[PDB]
Amino acid sequence: FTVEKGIYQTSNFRVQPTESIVRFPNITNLCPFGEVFNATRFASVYAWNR
Amino acid sequence: SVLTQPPSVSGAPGQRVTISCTGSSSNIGAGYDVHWYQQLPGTAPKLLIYGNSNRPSGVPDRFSGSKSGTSASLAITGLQAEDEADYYCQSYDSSLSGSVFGGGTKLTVLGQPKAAPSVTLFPPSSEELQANKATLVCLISDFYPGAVTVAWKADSSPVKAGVETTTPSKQSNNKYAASSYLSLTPEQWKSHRSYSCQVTHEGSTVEKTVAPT
Ligand SMILES: *[C@@H]1O[C@H](CO)[C@@H](O)[C@H](O)[C@H]1NC(C)=O
Repeated sequence: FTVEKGIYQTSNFRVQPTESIVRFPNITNLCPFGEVFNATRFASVYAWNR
Repeated sequence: SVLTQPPSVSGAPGQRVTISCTGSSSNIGAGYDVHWYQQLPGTAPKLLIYGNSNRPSGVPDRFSGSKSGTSASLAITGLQAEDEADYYCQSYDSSLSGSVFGGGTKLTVLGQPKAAPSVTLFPPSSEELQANKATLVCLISDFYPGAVTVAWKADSSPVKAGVETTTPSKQSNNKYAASSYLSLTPEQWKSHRSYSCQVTHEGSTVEKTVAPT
């Protein structure tokens, strides 16, 4: 209950981060799929492109 | 193009012969059915099996069609005397917006024994000299099989221009015959001392020569 003059270490200071970033790449690759819609002509409803 | 097939397959007369067809995920692996056809060299192809589940009329039950996911397979039991044709894969392609066929597989092992060839060399006649051309013919007849190489020489250097070889055809007595022409001109026909054709069959080389003068 009695403290004399001097320096004293009580606890430690920790800076806890508040946000997290886990993004590994800048962008992912693609596959050719726009030709399904970007086409010269389409198919009918009795025989459609799958 | 989008469908690839093996060039040839080997088999035995009495075992199971199975062909494998591989395409893409948009034509065969999407869910479309496959159709197999036989391309006989000389007759129009006909329908063998459609959908790999039904049997058309006039088709034997020895042909079996299955679809193992993205790849389709055809299996046969026993090699008869009519399987000397080509097998193709036919399936609807969404990318091509139509039907695309396969490559084709040839079904043969060996049916050609050896024989003794005989050649004949005939110089051009008198009426051929005034046509401003010289057709040198060296006929080959009575040989088996029909795989003969033709080489032309003028006793000083081989001739690599105008050399031709026709395919051999079956004779009356199950042999083969062929001919080889050589396009030349009568201007240099008389200058050269002699002309000849040289052929080689299974190591047997024979030579016949003619003299224009
Ligand atoms: C189709 O083409 C247009 C213009 O060429 C383009 O803007 C678009 O990204 C392409 N793809 C799709 C899925 O629309």
